[PDB]
Amino acid sequence: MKFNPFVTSDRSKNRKRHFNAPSHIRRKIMSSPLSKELRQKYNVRSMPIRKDDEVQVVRGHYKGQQIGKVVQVYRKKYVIYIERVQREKANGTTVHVGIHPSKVVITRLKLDKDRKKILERKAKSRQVGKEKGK
Amino acid sequence: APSRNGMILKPHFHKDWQRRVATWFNQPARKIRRRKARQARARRIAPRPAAGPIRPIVRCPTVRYHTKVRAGRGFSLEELRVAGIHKKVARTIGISVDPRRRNKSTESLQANVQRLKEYRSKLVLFPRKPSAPKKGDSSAEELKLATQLTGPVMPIRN
Amino acid sequence: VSELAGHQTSAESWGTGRAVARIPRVRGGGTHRSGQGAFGNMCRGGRMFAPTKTWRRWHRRVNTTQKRYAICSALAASALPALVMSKGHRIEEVPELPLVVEDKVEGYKKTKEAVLLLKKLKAWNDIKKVYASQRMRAGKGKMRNRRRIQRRGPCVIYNEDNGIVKAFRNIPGITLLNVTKLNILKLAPGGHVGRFCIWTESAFRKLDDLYGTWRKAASLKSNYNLPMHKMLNTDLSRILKSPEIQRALRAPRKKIHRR
RNA sequence: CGACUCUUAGCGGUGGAUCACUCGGCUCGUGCGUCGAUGAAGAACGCAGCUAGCUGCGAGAAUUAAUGUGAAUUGCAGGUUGAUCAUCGACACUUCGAACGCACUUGCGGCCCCGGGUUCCUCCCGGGGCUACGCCUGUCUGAGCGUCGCU
RNA sequence: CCCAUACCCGGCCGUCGCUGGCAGUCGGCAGAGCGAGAAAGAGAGUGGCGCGGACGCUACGCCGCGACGAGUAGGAGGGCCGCUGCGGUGAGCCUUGAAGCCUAGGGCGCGGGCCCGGGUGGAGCCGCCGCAGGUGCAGAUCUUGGUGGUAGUAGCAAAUAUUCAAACGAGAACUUUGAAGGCCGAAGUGGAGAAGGGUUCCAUGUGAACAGCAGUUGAACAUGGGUCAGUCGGUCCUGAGAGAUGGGCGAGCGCCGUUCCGAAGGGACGGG
RNA sequence: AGCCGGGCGUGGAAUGCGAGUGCCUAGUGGGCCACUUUUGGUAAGCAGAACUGGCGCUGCGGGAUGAACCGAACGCCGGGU
RNA sequence: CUAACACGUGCGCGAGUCGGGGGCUCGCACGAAAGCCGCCGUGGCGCAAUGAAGGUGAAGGCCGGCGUCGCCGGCCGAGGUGGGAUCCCGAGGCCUUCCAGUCCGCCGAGGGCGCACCACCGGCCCGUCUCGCCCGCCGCGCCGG
RNA sequence: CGCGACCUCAGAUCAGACGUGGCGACCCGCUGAAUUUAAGCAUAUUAGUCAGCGGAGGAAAAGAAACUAACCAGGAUUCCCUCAGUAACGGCGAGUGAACAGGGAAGAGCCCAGCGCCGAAUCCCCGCCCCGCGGCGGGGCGCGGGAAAUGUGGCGUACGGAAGACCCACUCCCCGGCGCCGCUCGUGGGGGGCCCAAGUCCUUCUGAUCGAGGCCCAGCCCGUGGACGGUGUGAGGCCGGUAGCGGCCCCCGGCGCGCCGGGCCCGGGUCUUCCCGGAGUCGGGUUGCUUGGGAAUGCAGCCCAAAGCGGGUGGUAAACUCCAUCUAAGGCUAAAUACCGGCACGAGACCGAUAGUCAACAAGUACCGUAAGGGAAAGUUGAAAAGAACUUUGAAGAGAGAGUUCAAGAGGGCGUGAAACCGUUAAGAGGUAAACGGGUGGGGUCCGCGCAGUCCGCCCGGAGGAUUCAACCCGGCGGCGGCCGGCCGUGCCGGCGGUCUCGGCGGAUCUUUCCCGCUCCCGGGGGCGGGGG
Ligand SMILES: [Mg+2]
Ligand SMILES: [Mg+2]
Ligand SMILES: [Mg+2]
Ligand SMILES: [Mg+2]
Ligand SMILES: [Mg+2]
Ligand SMILES: [Mg+2]
Ligand SMILES: [Mg+2]
Ligand SMILES: [Mg+2]
Ligand SMILES: [Mg+2]
Ligand SMILES: [Mg+2]
Ligand SMILES: [Mg+2]
Ligand SMILES: [Mg+2]
Ligand SMILES: [Mg+2]
Ligand SMILES: [Mg+2]
Ligand SMILES: [Mg+2]
Ligand SMILES: [Mg+2]
Ligand SMILES: [Mg+2]
Ligand SMILES: [Mg+2]
Ligand SMILES: [Mg+2]
Ligand SMILES: [Mg+2]
Ligand SMILES: [Mg+2]
Ligand SMILES: [Mg+2]
Ligand SMILES: [Mg+2]
Ligand SMILES: [Mg+2]
Ligand SMILES: [Mg+2]
Ligand SMILES: [Mg+2]
Ligand SMILES: [Mg+2]
Ligand SMILES: [Mg+2]
Ligand SMILES: [Mg+2]
Ligand SMILES: [Mg+2]
Ligand SMILES: [Mg+2]
Ligand SMILES: [Mg+2]
Ligand SMILES: [Mg+2]
Ligand SMILES: [Mg+2]
Ligand SMILES: [Mg+2]
Ligand SMILES: [Mg+2]
Ligand SMILES: [Mg+2]
Ligand SMILES: [Mg+2]
Ligand SMILES: [Mg+2]
Ligand SMILES: [Mg+2]
Ligand SMILES: [Mg+2]
Ligand SMILES: [Mg+2]
Ligand SMILES: [Mg+2]
Ligand SMILES: [Mg+2]
Ligand SMILES: [Mg+2]
Ligand SMILES: [Mg+2]
Ligand SMILES: [Mg+2]
Ligand SMILES: [Mg+2]
Ligand SMILES: [Mg+2]
Ligand SMILES: [Mg+2]
Ligand SMILES: [Mg+2]
Ligand SMILES: [Mg+2]
Ligand SMILES: [Mg+2]
Ligand SMILES: [Mg+2]
Ligand SMILES: [Mg+2]
Ligand SMILES: [Mg+2]
Ligand SMILES: [Mg+2]
Repeated sequence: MKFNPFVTSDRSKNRKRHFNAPSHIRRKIMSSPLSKELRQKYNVRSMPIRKDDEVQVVRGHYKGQQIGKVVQVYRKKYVIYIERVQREKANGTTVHVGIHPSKVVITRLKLDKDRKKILERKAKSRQVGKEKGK
Repeated sequence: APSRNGMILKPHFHKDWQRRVATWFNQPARKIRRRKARQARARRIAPRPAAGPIRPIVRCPTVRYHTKVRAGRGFSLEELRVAGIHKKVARTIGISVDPRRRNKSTESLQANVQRLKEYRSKLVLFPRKPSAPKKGDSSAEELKLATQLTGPVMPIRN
Repeated sequence: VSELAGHQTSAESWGTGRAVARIPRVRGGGTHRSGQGAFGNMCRGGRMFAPTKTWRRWHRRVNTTQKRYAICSALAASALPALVMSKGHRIEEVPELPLVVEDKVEGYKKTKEAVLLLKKLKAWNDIKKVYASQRMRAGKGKMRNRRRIQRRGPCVIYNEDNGIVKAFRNIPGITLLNVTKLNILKLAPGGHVGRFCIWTESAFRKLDDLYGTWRKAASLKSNYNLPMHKMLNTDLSRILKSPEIQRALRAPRKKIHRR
């Protein structure tokens, strides 16, 4: 149960903050879990999604064992687009269907210097937390 | 209009009383704030008494209460002089002092003199310089057992 | 409500004539809200009847003796299996409902230890019942931070906090109370008496010092003693079925005499 | 039989009730408790590739710098030595407005210093800096058959 | 001979009274009563096989006898009548379908109301013990919103007047062109300005809405364009007047006053 | 006159019926009609009183109709009168 | 809805009762709750009334000591009459083969003790009026009782 | 006449500063009504309130007695409880209405003028040099300027003070710069940034799962984390978060330590001598307002107008007389207290789009009025636009097919979709407007999932079939009762009773055996406070 008096548990306040968070909070919010192999390798559970990571779709009409590369991340709509998930409209042109990152798992990451810095920081903090828990 | 039988009443609600209404919904918050300030000051003055300076014995000034004994505003100059305490040093060593009070009798004066002498015997005075003590000072060994005391110092009893 | 809600406008009644209902109306202007009826409880917009005021008597005071009486009654009723079961608590496996454990549990630090202790004491069925009872509240209370409701679970009375509160904090339905600071609001949830409670040895020892015996006053309170019994032998079945009262009775007429 | 009228039901209109939702209110409490001639509050006019309103901003005009963050913004186009967001300490901040050269039409000036005409010899054009009231301390220049002193 | 809600007999509901009765369900450990005209003991004592027997009793319950039942203003009681939220409780209900709404379906209750079936609907809801209230509408020339009959009715009648042919166009009494007949009749239904309006001006396009018929048309809508000054005005002067300073008054924002209780010229030929 | 003590029950007319007592209290304070008595008035469905009963507050059978007249007052029903 | 008052009802304590203001409780999900204070009952209401005020301020009944007792002791103790729910007693009376003879329980003339409450008669306290005598002393008086 | 001082008064685009205006919830100073009540109304009341004017701060104002009291006396201001709806005022009607004492929150005291003493010992500004300078300061040098004797600074202020003499003590405090170490209340001050546990496991519903069942014996995994929000219904374990005296980084502060420079020479007691106070002010008269203040509480105008053992107050006017208590007419001062404005937050037995702010939305917006000013209506497709390609009729609006979707029975003001009112279909009926109560009858839509009619014991008879009854043995369990022990008592009695004390708590019971400290008395006698018995 929350005991900090300076953080709110009000439903309307939380929803307002969620729906008007700025883009650099949207990046934090739209994070998705790593695969089992990546989790065991990096000792990290979740990672904010980037432009060209690939994904397994876990829930929804498009769940399956297809590795799909993300094409772009629409933070305004809280959505990512995957190069394989898509549907054709009336005229026949094909448009991407939005998938929320929370229903998404990374197969392997795009290892940029900032990405590996973030991974090492997360792993170090988790390991020191576990060592304190010892 | 009067009913069958009852009391004649004079309610004082003929003004705009609803504009000047003092609700007490901040009473617990006020108590919490006063407490916090109290403990903050108690921590601020580290070994000194939390209540404050000692005060004197006084008699309530009325036929209704002249049998009772209060805590006064401060010791008067006659009592300080006959107890051998300087009026300026008493305030800085913890004795409340006021110059308004007289002394018509002798029993009260002697009682307050006894109180001041007991206070001198009881207080522990820290060095003016922590390295080198002075003549009018307390030795080092009893400094280790100096602690704050709660409530008024030497409380008044009837 | 706001002290000036409904009175923000300036309106006068058109008065007799004009074939209108003789109520204040918003004056002038080329707007829908013009000549519409401003004040009064019957108008759209406008003031409520008898606006609620912040100086309502929200709080009540109860006598200290009455509070202590209620606490004593709740404590006494918590020791009867019939009342505790009728409160809904599942205690059919509990070895002894005045449940007392040693002071070692007072130093528990991890939730797993608390869960294991509950399983050993066979009170885990009540926690399972609470888990099952966890549901969604009905009505407008959902949009007012009262989204989720659940059943009350057992109470745990301790004497010193040595991680006991942290250990049992996360288990749903468990209510922790210090033995020196019991409150009726948690001892008798609902106003109904007979909540299931689990005591520690130190708290059980301190109980009779807190509330005193029949011949010894309470040491921790200034001057308090247990409330006197109005009737001692409350076994009505005996009081009827005893020879000395049955002797002084007339024969029971039990033949019906219909019209 | 047919038309018309009435009643009940099905369906379809008309209308927008009820119910369920709520980035809004109301009330209580907490900490802080800070505007302005170094130009406030307020108003006006402008600023986006496609922009009317709302919002943001001020000719550096939906923002510059700096720091944090770390790959977007998005309705369509276009193009990691750091995109976008946030913070905000550097810089900038049009006209009115206590509003300050005089007046309120944006009209009319004065003084000083620069750049064009000149090749300062003056006009003319452009640019920059001053030019409100009251009041305090000091400075300078004064006034008085005011009180005196030497001639 | 006929008939009232009157009277008599009977059934049922309720109220009141009897401050009526029942803890005696006393069982192989027992013995089944306290209705019977007569205040009170089925009184206790000492001497001359088959193992068996319905319901009950939420005592705030159940049962039995009598009498009675109008009602405005008003008073009181009971509501397992109803609405919203809170503390408890239902190992409650619910995407295998909640709330809400509709119904020629099946029922309950004297009633407030409620329970099922069917349909629609798509995410929450209710029972019981308590607590709290912004808690129940037929009216108030009630407030807001919506919709009727009237009614395809009143009406589309002030200032003489229109007709022929062609073109465009889905579409022509109303547009455009040509022809004819008319009116305004120079104190105009003409040609230009002031005030006011503020893009209504011009070209192209459209025909949803508007132009109380219609429109191929418009001061409508949509895209674009358009106002060029030494000499035309403003800009300057002062008029009736307005209004600072000095001064006076004023608790005060300020007000009076315009030469009046003011050291009110910052200019100049010339000479040094 | 007040006190004490003592003795007398055929409960001293008929009929009927439980009674006494205390708080708190709403609405009302415009009335009207009828037999009889009665004042003013030519008189009135006028104005004003006394007693009782009604209407108002009340439905039902009858007077064709009807606030007041005659009968009778009321829970939902069956039979009889 | 708030405040005041009155009365009726339910609960706690009871000649007392009440923490409402404050403080102590590691402040803080609930909790702004709850618990505690007792040498924090100041204080309020109640326990005493009356008078304008100075002020005063709530029983007494029997025997021995000087009835024509001055006046000390022995005591006894907060009235009396009527009506009074209940309780006590109890003449008599409640059964069966008879007879002697009990136990226990119920009935019941009359007679007791009489709750609350009502009525009445007394008594006591404060103000006021009339009459009259006596007593006390640190200050013997426009004194006090 | 001229020259030079001083006084008084001018002028400046002179050098350098300061004020204006706004907000205004809370605060201070003025001005200041009438609705209303009195069942009329004028005094009263509303009310020193609304409106009007001025001036601030983070709080303001008040404030260290010209006080309260009359007691065995208290002792600045402010705030709460109580005093108390009381004393009192009032056409003594309606109504109005404090204070002292007492308990608390907080608590802090001081400074001038004067009287005097010190060679004006004082202050401001310009120039140069040195330090750091984003709150313009410190040191030095200037025959630099000015202010000021019509009075600056040190000592000093009612609690007395000063000077001299004699005894006693007799020095580290503050400031301007620089560096260092550690600490910072509940948690180590504050602020910012970045991170830290556990299922998308196996089946099964769905359009979509966060649903349902399971996950052994570690009753899936975490839990100091089961608040909340998002995600295609309903999620402790998907994600953000949440808990944690959890981690890392950056910045600012406060407290201590050290160094340099600068100022500072300071106190207490006794004796002797001196000195000591605020004027058109108090006070009196009158007038007007105000107050509970009543032969005048407070304020103000006018007139009169002081004294120094004086003056003020002592709640009934006056004279006489003693007592009590302060020292007016000069000044500063935090805390407790107030806060419908502002910034940033937390919460709720509140409202849920005719409600709640007027305003959930391009709301003080559209719009109205010359202006002061007045002032709305308006939320919801869907999980995702997947927002209906294409064919066909029409000039087009608008349709029929086709298609998306779980659903178009969600088609761009689209969730649900009521009533009034209307169209159509079906059924029925119709000359006393319609509608209504009672009683039947007739016809209908649906229902009984009706259509050979209930079941239940105990027997009798017949056809069957079982691992079969009673009685015994073994073991376990339970109920009831009478011997052995044990526990409790809202019961009693006793003991030489009790860890050292030979238990605790309390007592308006005592203590020349008690003890200690304090005061009085010439090591001694008595009283008081505490401890002991
Ligand atoms: Mg945290
Ligand atoms: Mg009345
Ligand atoms: Mg409203
Ligand atoms: Mg609902
Ligand atoms: Mg129809
Ligand atoms: Mg623009
Ligand atoms: Mg930048
Ligand atoms: Mg950057
Ligand atoms: Mg002009
Ligand atoms: Mg009958
Ligand atoms: Mg009735
Ligand atoms: Mg219907
Ligand atoms: Mg939905
Ligand atoms: Mg409500
Ligand atoms: Mg209605
Ligand atoms: Mg016509
Ligand atoms: Mg013309
Ligand atoms: Mg023209
Ligand atoms: Mg045109
Ligand atoms: Mg038309
Ligand atoms: Mg030209
Ligand atoms: Mg003027
Ligand atoms: Mg008459
Ligand atoms: Mg009647
Ligand atoms: Mg009748
Ligand atoms: Mg007739
Ligand atoms: Mg009949
Ligand atoms: Mg009354
Ligand atoms: Mg009136
Ligand atoms: Mg009047
Ligand atoms: Mg008046
Ligand atoms: Mg007044
Ligand atoms: Mg005002
Ligand atoms: Mg100002
Ligand atoms: Mg400020
Ligand atoms: Mg101040
Ligand atoms: Mg003083
Ligand atoms: Mg005081
Ligand atoms: Mg009182
Ligand atoms: Mg009078
Ligand atoms: Mg007043
Ligand atoms: Mg006081
Ligand atoms: Mg204190
Ligand atoms: Mg001097
Ligand atoms: Mg599951
Ligand atoms: Mg996580
Ligand atoms: Mg007055
Ligand atoms: Mg006097
Ligand atoms: Mg003075
Ligand atoms: Mg003063
Ligand atoms: Mg001051
Ligand atoms: Mg809270
Ligand atoms: Mg709605
Ligand atoms: Mg809608
Ligand atoms: Mg649907
Ligand atoms: Mg719809
Ligand atoms: Mg038909």
